[PDB]
Amino acid sequence: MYTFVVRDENSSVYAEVSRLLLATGQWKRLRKDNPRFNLMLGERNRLPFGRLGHEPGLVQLVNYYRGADKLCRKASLVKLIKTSPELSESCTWFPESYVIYPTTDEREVFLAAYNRRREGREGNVWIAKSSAGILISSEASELLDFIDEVHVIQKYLEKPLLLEPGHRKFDIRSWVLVDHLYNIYLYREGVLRTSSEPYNSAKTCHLTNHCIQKEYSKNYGRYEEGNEMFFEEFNQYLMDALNTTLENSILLQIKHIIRSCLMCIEPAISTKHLHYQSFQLFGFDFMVDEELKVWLIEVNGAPACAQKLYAELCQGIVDVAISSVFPLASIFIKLHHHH
Amino acid sequence: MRECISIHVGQAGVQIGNACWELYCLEHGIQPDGQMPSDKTIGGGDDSFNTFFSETGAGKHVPRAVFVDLEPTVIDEVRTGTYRQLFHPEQLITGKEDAANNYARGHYTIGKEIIDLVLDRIRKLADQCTGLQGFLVFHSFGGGTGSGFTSLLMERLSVDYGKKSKLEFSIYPAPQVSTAVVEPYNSILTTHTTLEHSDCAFMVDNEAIYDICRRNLDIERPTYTNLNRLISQIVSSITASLRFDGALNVDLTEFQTNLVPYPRIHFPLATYAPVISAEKAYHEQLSVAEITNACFEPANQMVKCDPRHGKYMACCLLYRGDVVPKDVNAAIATIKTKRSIQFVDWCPTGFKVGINYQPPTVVPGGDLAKVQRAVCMLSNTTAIAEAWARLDHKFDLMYAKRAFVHWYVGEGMEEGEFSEAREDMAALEKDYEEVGVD
Amino acid sequence: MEVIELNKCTSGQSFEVILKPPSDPSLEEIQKKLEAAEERRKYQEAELLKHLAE
Amino acid sequence: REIVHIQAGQCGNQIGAKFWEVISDEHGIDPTGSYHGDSDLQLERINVYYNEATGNKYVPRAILVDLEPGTMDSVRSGPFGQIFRPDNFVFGQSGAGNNWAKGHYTEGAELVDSVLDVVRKESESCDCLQGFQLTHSLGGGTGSGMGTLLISKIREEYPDRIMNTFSVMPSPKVSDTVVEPYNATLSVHQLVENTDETYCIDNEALYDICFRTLKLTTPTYGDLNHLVSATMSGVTTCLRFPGQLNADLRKLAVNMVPFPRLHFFMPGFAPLTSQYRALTVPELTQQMFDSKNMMAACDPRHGRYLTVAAIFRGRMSMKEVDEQMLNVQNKNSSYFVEWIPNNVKTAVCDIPPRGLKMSATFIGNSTAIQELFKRISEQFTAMFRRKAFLHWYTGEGMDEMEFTEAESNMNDLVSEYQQYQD
Ligand SMILES: Nc1nc2c(ncn2[C@@H]2O[C@H](COP(=O)(O)OP(=O)(O)OP(=O)(O)O)[C@@H](O)[C@H]2O)c(=O)[nH]1
Ligand SMILES: Nc1ncnc2c1ncn2[C@@H]1O[C@H](COP(=O)(O)OP(=O)(O)CP(=O)(O)O)[C@@H](O)[C@H]1O
Ligand SMILES: Nc1nc2c(ncn2[C@@H]2O[C@H](COP(=O)(O)OP(=O)(O)O)[C@@H](O)[C@H]2O)c(=O)[nH]1
Ligand SMILES: [Ca+2]
Ligand SMILES: [Ca+2]
Ligand SMILES: [Mg+2]
Ligand SMILES: [Mg+2]
Ligand SMILES: [Mg+2]
Repeated sequence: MYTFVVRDENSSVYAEVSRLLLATGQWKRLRKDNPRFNLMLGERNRLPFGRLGHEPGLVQLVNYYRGADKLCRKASLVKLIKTSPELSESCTWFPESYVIYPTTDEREVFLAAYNRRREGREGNVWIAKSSAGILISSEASELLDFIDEVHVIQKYLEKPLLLEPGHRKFDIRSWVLVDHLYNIYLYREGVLRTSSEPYNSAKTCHLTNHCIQKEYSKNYGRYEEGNEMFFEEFNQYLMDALNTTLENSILLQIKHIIRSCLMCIEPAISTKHLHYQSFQLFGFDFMVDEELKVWLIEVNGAPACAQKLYAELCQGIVDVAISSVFPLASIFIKLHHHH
Repeated sequence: MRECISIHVGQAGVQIGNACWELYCLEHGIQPDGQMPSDKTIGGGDDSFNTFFSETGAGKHVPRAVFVDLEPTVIDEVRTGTYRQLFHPEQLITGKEDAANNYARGHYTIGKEIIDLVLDRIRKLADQCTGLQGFLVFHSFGGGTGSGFTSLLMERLSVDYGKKSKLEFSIYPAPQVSTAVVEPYNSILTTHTTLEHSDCAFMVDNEAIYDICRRNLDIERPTYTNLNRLISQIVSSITASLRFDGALNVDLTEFQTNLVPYPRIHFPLATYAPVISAEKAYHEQLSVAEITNACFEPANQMVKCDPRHGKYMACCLLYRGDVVPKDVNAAIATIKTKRSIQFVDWCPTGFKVGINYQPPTVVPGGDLAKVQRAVCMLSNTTAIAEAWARLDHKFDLMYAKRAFVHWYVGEGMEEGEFSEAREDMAALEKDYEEVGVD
Repeated sequence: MEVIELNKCTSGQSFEVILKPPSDPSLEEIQKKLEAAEERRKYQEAELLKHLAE
Repeated sequence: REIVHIQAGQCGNQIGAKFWEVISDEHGIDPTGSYHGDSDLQLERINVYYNEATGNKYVPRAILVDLEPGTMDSVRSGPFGQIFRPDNFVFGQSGAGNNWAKGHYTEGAELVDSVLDVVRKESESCDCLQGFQLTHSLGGGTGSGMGTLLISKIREEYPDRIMNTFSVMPSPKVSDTVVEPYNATLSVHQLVENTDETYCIDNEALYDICFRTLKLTTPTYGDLNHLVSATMSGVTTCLRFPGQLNADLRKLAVNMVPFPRLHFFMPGFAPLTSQYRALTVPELTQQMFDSKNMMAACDPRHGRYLTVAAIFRGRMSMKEVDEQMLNVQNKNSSYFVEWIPNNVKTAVCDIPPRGLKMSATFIGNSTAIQELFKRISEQFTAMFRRKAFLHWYTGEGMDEMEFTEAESNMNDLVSEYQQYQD
């Protein structure tokens, strides 16, 4: 009989994991402030990692990696990619980004590259965003004059891959689970969060966010249910249209990007020799251009799953992440690597 | 040559001090009867080891130490132990009724009755010093005497020896061997009133020592004797520079200069390696790189915490044995490119290294095996604040209900001192987070 | 990787390796608090003996 | 650090006598006071309960008090009767007639000063007096009425010493008179104010254990007293042998009493067999925490544990003891208050009790003890609402007001426990 606590009521993923654990008859939930727990479904902000692993006779596991915010923050991700030699200043799969603080800061460096785009004829449309409202302007003055009112200005993918019929944008969400041993498991099932409005290069058709599509989009749900296209359908489209497969044209790059990011921070966040163990579910978001090239947009540390996939994914979390540490009485693709 | 006086308070402090001085004698070649054949200057001298030992006309080397306990059973063992001849009765001070794990009882009630006697016995040792450096104070956080009487002694020492340094060796409470439920209370109370009076304090979490004994020594249920023998090794590595010829940490002042840029943040994290079981017939001797890399594994620290999620303010490497500077630098370069070692922007990213060629000494028949080389790292990292967070949380849980508070008020202590001490810890945690996080 | 201040002797040697440059209450006050605590003790004991006398 | 023992009344002296018989055997002391043991652990702390006399005789530091000579003549003629200091027999002739007022105000007042002279004589020769321990019942007149009078006067002369009692609670299952709820209610208030530690021994629980568990169809007081002997020996193990945890009365109180008035403990013992089988450490732990093995007749699952003191006796795996204790708390953490971290302390003693390879003693400060005070309070009110049997007490000078106050005092104690159970 194992024990666990719940310290994040707004978690839709682990609300299901909690429901599954209880149904096994071998897991007993405790009060959120009870220290004698085997497993903690911790809160998003200020999780007390310092208090974990100090219970004699208790193997303690938490569903978050301390220090993983380095990868799940707009400004943090940019700094980690520019400064880490593994990812290097030259990164073929990450859009050219810059960190700009409102009136270290990279304002002057952002204009230098911006000037070369103004100097020599090239697409000069950039996007400004922050972890907390986005602006897509081709003039640097409009972008900077907007941040004043921490942000990150990166190059806007002006030539994205457009699904037909529709001539519309989209992004790919991949769910990756990392267990206490730092095995990297990529969920076989992804989701394309598509835009129901045709792409106009001249903001509803540019932002593929689910909330924006459901409220601001007029043709919401016309092509696919909930502006969500799963891999089986997307793979068929790639074969019928472009005479290729999802695995070859996109999935190879995604698995490459996932490994590179997680292997980069592994020394900083690994709980191999630590007095408590950590696992965490990540939400990677990718953009695909017309050349069938994959770009990393951001990583989510507290992602929500697609409605149809909650059952399969949450069951997989229990199997490989929870029951592997606390055994009771594959839907993932293991991205092998050198520990 | 400048003398150092050791002060052992309470059961933990006395028994730990008993282990350290035993180890000191084995290292300096001093026999249980106080004789030291290698010492050619009879009845005097200003050698490095004379900072811890005085000399009699008969050639006896007497530790510059004082033992204080409110009940006599623990110090009686020293009076009739193997090294009973080292000390004279003036150095062993015992009462009759202990503090009953009550800080207020050791600080106010019982402490007031013996404070002047202890200071007088300390004054007798200070009068034998031509250039007293300061004091090394051993004690626990959880005991009523270790916590309560130490804070009173530290206050008075600042009054009588304002210019002298004071270092602490503090035993952090661990439930696996704890004897009282109120130890969180005593820990925070004694840290509050002692903070302004300690220049540098080395905390030792019994939890960490306990697991190191179970994990690396194969001790199923470690006892205090197992714990103290390992603790004395770490204490020995920290004081060796004061007892042997060298250039790093040669006086108590240098400890503060090298490890404590901020006075309040004066709790360096100690990490020791290797800890090898003497029961293994043969064990592959570890290299400089291997033992230096082990200084960055939490499993070898005196306090379990994650330095990766903090920032360093200083870092000293104390090697004992077959070690040469070239090997250290080679190990440091490798570790720097494989480890997460972040220093505060206003501090240089470097290491002060000290090497003593004499390899570590082990008590004959003990549990630690003889090794060709060992290292003790002293790193002032903000990560050690995790211990304060743990302690302060348990304090909050009990004090919210005023649980056990009547035991302290009954001794003349006011309930306001509780919140006053907790507020001081709250500020202490805030200082650490400012220096360590962005 | 700079090594500085190398000091050697028969029993060992020390040095410093740099990887990167940067970027009290008086005895009177104590006696008052100690005697103040003893006073609150005596007042509490006196009230107990008064209670027992009733 | 010496402890001064006091046993008052019939129940207090019959139980107190068995206690000295049990621990005298554990320390290797024979009926004549001569030591005949084989282990130095028997004599290392023999001073806590024994005085050393001429010829190397060990005389119990015990004071035997009663208002009738009956039970005390039985002790002096008992097995270990000759071991007690003759001067320490202080007794009257009238008796207390199961009347709290007689023991506390009339008959007892006449004799109390004689007892305090013997207590003073014993204390004067103590190097470092820990405190006192009293054995008595609450349903009678002498142990209940005069016992609490002694506690009040002892506290006045020794206010800085610990006061410990083993208090037998009355039960209609094992009852001598109908006025026992009156006597118990009047005494409980005295204990709430003037003791630091009180082991609540419920004659109802002792009876059920003898009947249901030990398979004794017709239990006698002797059978009940056998359980109390084993329990008293277990709870005092940490005081009588070398150890680190709860080694004296004050440190025990500091660990066990988070609030001054909530100092009433549920004792438990294991094993309880009707017998040559070896008991595993996991078995000791489960039985030790089982409600069927506790002496207060309260369901621990109806409340929460403020603090717990466990004592394992015998040669066993201390590693396995740590594992089992951690398994109890971690598997039933809801029954331990979370605002007192690590409120369970465990001690181990190498010397086991007589006739057992290993045993376990449980000492719990549970809020479920209120069920015992509620029970006494209901029985009290059933009679008091009709002022039934009060003439026995008003005839001794008491007023009904004093009964009303005792009633309100215990309902306050019940409310205080219910406060910390939520
Ligand atoms: N490492 C180590 N810790 C000890 C030792 N002795 C006691 N402790 C710890 O110290 C704490 C209790 O403090 P003590 O030193 O025993 O008590 P004290 O200082 O004598 O003060 P009193 O309450 O008056 O007895 C507990 O948490 C113990 O785990 C020891 O020999 N070694
Ligand atoms: N550099 C870029 N090039 C092209 N399109 C971009 C882009 N950056 C963002 N977008 C589009 O704008 C949206 C911004 O998504 P982003 O992840 O930054 O916001 P968000 O954190 O609120 C949603 P989530 O947390 O689920 O990823 C995406 O849907 C993407 O389609
Ligand atoms: N366990 C136990 N309880 C007893 C014994 N004798 C009396 N009692 C209980 O004590 C109460 C009577 O008190 P008693 O000691 O006889 O009165 P006293 O002599 O005037 O103090 C009743 O509730 C009895 O059940 C005994 O030998 N053992
Ligand atoms: Ca000399
Ligand atoms: Ca008369
Ligand atoms: Mg996001
Ligand atoms: Mg002590
Ligand atoms: Mg009777």
